[PDB]
Amino acid sequence: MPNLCVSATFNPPVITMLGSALREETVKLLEQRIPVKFLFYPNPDHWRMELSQHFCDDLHKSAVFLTIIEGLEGEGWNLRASNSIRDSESGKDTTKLFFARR
Amino acid sequence: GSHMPNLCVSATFNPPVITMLGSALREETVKLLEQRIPPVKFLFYPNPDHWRMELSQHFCDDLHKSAVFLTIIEGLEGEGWNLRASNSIRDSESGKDTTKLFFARR
Amino acid sequence: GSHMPNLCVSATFNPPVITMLGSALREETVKLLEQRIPTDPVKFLFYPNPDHWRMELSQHFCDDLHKSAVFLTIIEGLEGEGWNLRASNSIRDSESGKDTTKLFFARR
Amino acid sequence: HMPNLCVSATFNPPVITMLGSALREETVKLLEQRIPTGVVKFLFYPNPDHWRMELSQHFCDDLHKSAVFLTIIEGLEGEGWNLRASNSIRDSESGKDTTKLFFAR
Ligand SMILES: [Cl-]
Ligand SMILES: [K+]
Ligand SMILES: [Mg+2]
Ligand SMILES: [Mg+2]
Repeated sequence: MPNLCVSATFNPPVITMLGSALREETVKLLEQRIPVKFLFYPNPDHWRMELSQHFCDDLHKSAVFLTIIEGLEGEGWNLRASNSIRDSESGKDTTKLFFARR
Repeated sequence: GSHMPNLCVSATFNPPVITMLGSALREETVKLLEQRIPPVKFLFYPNPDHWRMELSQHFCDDLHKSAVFLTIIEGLEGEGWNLRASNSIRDSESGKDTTKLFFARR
Repeated sequence: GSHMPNLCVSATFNPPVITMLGSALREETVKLLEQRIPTDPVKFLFYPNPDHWRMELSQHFCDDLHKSAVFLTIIEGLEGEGWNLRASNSIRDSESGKDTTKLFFARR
Repeated sequence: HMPNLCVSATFNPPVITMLGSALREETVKLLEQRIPTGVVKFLFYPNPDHWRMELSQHFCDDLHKSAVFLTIIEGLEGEGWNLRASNSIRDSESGKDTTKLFFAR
């Protein structure tokens, strides 16, 4: 029952990926397309990419989400849902994207 | 259907409070999720009929919230419940966030 | 083809106000939701420009659990009427203290 | 296999942006006519290539935001772009709310 969660918080950009069936080959493709590597950590198993020097405005956030969706679509992961919040105290926004296999 | 069968899972943090609503939700599916999420139980309340679990002691950071959502979605997928939509808000006054997950049969 | 129209249902709390937009929404569907949502009964009223139906639940406050129940009953009721849930989003307004959720539906 | 599309709407005042590598100008012009009608031009900018409309100097209330979303979704569906997901946030300091709609062929 393979699902994937991608979470993106801004700014600066921090992208997390969770899903037991996620391949390192897929992580590498997103590394290359999100225009600086994803580092793996266990418990829970996940990939993290932080771009500490970068600032993404609203349009660039839209662009990051498209590259993630498109990259994952080519690798057999289908977008099923998204949600987002903003934290007034930190000034950060966090978006989650949820994917499933076909 | 009576009301064609859908499910709503809502999760508020922190501390974690998980609620599960849906006419066709069986107690056996609630018991499977009880095991995956973590020895805390869902309690049943009526009107609206639903199951509530509170992890009074626990604190979930963003990564662990993502993990909770993923475990809920994967456990429900195996039970025949497909994720259709999600939404979320944060309350600045309380510092709590609430995410809702909507599921339908396959 | 064009294809079929879409539906947007929005709900703001509190107090609970439900609005429904969509050219192809039939009165029979509104009437079914009138009966399902509260569970003198409250009604949807029609207003033009933009054309929509509006219901307020009678001065209530709906806790987070009751908000989940309203959304489920809307989705379930519309699914039986041939409207399929495609997307949802929500925001909270810190200054009014109100939260708004949108549900978007397409024909099957 | 195909590029996806993101339409973002921020209020107020209402500003609509469209981002998608495969978006045709006829689609943009169709929305250009449908949006003010449901409630002036989309202008092209680079880096990344996108389309931007300042729909009005007048403020949209919640009902008119609903109506903008619906007219966008309906117009894009007729052009072969299917709604897959949405998300939204509100910024308390700026007082602006931003909604993103994601579409696929
Ligand atoms: Cl959302
Ligand atoms: K969806
Ligand atoms: Mg959503
Ligand atoms: Mg939100």
